[PDB]
Amino acid sequence: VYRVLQCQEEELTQMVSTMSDGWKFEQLVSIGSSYNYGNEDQAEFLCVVSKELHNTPYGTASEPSEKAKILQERGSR
Amino acid sequence: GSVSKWVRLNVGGTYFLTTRQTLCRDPKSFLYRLCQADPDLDSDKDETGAYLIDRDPTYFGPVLNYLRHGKLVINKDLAEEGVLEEAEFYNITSLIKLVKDKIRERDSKTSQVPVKHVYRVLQCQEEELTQMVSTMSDGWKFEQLVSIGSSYNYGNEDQAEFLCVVSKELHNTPYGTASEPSEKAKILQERGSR
Amino acid sequence: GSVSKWVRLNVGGTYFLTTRQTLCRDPKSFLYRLCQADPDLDSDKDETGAYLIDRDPTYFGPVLNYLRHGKLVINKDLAEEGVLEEAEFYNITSLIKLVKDKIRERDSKTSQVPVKHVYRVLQCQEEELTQMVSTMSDGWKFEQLVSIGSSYNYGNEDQAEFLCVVSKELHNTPYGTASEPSEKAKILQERGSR
Amino acid sequence: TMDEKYVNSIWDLLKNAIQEIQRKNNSGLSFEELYRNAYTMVLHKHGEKLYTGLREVVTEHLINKVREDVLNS
Amino acid sequence: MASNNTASIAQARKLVEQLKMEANIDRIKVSKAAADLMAYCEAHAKEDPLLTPVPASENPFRE
Amino acid sequence: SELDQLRQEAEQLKNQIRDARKACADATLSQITNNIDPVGRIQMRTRRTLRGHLAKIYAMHWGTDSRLLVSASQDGKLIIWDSYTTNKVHAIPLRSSWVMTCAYAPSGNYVACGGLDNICSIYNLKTREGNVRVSRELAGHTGYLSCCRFLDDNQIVTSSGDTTCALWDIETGQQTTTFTGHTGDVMSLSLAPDTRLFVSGACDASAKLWDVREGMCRQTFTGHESDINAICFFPNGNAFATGSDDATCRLFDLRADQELMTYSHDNIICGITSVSFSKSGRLLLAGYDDFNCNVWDALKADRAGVLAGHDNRVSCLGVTDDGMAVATGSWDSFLKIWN
Amino acid sequence: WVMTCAYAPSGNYVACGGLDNICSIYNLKTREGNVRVSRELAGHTGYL
Repeated sequence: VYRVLQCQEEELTQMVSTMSDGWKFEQLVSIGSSYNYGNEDQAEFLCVVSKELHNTPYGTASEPSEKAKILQERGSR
Repeated sequence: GSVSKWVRLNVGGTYFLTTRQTLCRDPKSFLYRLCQADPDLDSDKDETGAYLIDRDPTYFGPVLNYLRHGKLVINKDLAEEGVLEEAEFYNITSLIKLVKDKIRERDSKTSQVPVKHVYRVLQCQEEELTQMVSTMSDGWKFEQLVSIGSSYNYGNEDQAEFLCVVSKELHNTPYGTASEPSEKAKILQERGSR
Repeated sequence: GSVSKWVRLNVGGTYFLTTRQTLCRDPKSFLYRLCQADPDLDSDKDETGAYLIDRDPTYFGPVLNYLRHGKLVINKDLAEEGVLEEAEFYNITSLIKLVKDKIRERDSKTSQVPVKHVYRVLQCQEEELTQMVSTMSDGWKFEQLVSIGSSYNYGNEDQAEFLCVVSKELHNTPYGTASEPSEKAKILQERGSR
Repeated sequence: TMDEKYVNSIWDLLKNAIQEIQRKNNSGLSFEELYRNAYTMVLHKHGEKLYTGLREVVTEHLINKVREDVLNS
Repeated sequence: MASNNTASIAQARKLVEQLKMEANIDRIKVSKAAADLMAYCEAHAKEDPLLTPVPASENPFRE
Repeated sequence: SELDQLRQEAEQLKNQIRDARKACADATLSQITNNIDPVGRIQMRTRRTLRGHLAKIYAMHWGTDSRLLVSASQDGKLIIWDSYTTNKVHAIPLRSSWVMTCAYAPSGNYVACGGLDNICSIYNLKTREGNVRVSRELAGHTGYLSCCRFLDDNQIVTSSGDTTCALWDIETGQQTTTFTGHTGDVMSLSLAPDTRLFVSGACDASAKLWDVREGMCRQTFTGHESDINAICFFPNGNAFATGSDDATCRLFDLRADQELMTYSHDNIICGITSVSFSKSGRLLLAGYDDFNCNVWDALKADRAGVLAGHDNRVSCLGVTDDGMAVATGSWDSFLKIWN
Repeated sequence: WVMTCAYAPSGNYVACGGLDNICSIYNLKTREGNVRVSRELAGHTGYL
């Protein structure tokens, strides 16, 4: 499972040093901005991280819930 | 022999020449009732007096080590699942518990999170880069290098030029997480957070 | 077989036919006393006139190899811990220490801080890039290629335009480290450090 | 699981055989037996138990046999 | 131990000792030590570069 | 039981000790005399800006050569700055996290560190294979390593949590001489230039001075009402200042066995988080929880000067081992060299 | 798809949950120095 952590240069070492157990850091990219390139602003890095799971022998599925589907529809738009 | 100081067992057709006391190590073992000379015994080599047992010589070995020197050590070619099977068959409850514990640690490692990688962000300018990569500490792996745009000097010629993410694995998951309480450490952590 | 100048010993139920001095190599051992005349002994096979000695032949193998030629041997199917405990029972302290160090090496090469891996930063511009990438040496693994930001010579060209970080795993444990006393080496290291 | 049930039995047999060899009984016991019993008990962290038991067994074997003979001499 | 109030007797004994070898050490006069330390400071004033606006090329942080 | 007489003896001995100290308490000459050289205004400028740290820097410790300064950040990163060229001689990522102490060897051949991981790591900088290989991982402490210092390449003192500063033998990977005299967890540790007596500051506010070869608490100075942050010996080894969570710094004298001087002002009120002595010892520079740090005359406690650098607390101080310059480690990740 | 974020009354834990019928409770402050999963509340057959 993969997640994107938007960060700026400052707290970067803070979060990278403080990744949770089982979470493998995968990649880090910079990003420009209207002011300069990134830094001097927020939103200067995207940190893509991953976590290994174990559900292959046990399978994966969605346990039924009608309100869950309603909320998924609401969050899709 | 039927009765002797030493016993000539026959596991899967292979003769184990051991001593009575190794089998008599504990009385909750299948082998203890096997050793005794009592009714309900018709499976033995009647040409030499060897007890012919229908069990594998593969998983009998590590189990026999448990009664020979108090500990079971599995081979690199025999599954700990097989020795668990054999211990459960011989009803060696302590051995069953120990092999279960070993299997629990092994499966906690193998199923997911065998290790918990730790990650660090070195900050290197281009000039020193190669050297501190070359002299980068043993047991750490390079994972990423990223430049940074700067108004000080865009691209090259920067003293914060490169951010090097390195990492290393950590064996704390198969051994279990460790932590102890201390209030001074917690208040210092709170100071550091702000 | 007979027990004589060449001795026939029944380990695990299997006979090893070895030489008297080979076992008499070092006193610190279970087998030293067995080599000597013993009226203290009672569990010996009188059916073939051989000493029935308890302990698996598999882990007794490397012990016998050591006791013949002073060095242990670890198979890829045999447990290092098994020959370790074989050394424990037979009590050869030097062999115990050696097999303990072998287990230490096996664990350290697989430990949370490995001994392997070593990293270099080659530098090339686009023109020579594919050259040193393709010709890059065997056993080395390419790790990452980075460009560099540039305010000098805009367009795809610079004298440090690409940095190629490569690496390779190491096998430092058998060869051994190069860290040993040499004062001139220390002087050179200090001079190059600053 | 409790395991001293056989540890006590092997300890008493071990002390009996030590008394027997001190008695100069040699064709009634196996040196490998006592060897392995001692190693077993060491591996279950009884070193103080082994040491004290050896001390006491050799002590009363001095008392019960040697002292009477020396006094008679 | 617990019968001796959880070995607080050890704590009290330890304090008594530390006070004993504190007493065994003679205290020197405050004026004496102050004079000694200011004498050290003044005799070492010229050899402390922090007390000196050294020339342009005198120290390896501006030289 | 046995406690009553022992505690009564403790009370009477404390009274006797106070009486002895006040009996030898004389008038302090230093603050009285103003005819002895007044410091005057000292305008001071930083020369280097060792940017390159990312987390808050906890401890910084000059090397023996007074050129290589090791600094530890909050994230578990050691930077061995070449103080002349702002060059990372080495950057060591540490297995542990939340390190607060960085101990330089007395030969510049090792670096030791300690954090909330409750383990003291000794790393050999001089591994002949180039890379900084780990030397030892000393474990067995009762808590986090507040601070540690090298006495020898095989002898270290690790002021761990829960009132312990056990002297560790690096060679055997075994501790040698536990020091158990505090009631609050040790928070600082300073070696005398004599390197035979170490003063340990804790959260019991009592700076316990320990003989390093016997395992006994030589002396016990007090006067701070707050936990001791950092201790820095005088260049003599017979006196040392002490800073605590209060804005007060107390210069104690070993021979006098009582507080020689005090150092506090009403303009700034913040815990003294770092204390330093110059080569002469006449200057006492203290880093504050307030972002700036202040240097007083170590003899009149009047303002020698104020260093208006940084924007965060000066988390650590260190003077060169010839007192030519002073490095101010900070929490805004900019170590500043002052000279 | 988490839509709840429960902050502890001490800043010592954080709880969250969503369309997984499991409440994740995390210890922010750990002697290991990093955020860790502390408890996975399972037992709801509906989304938290």
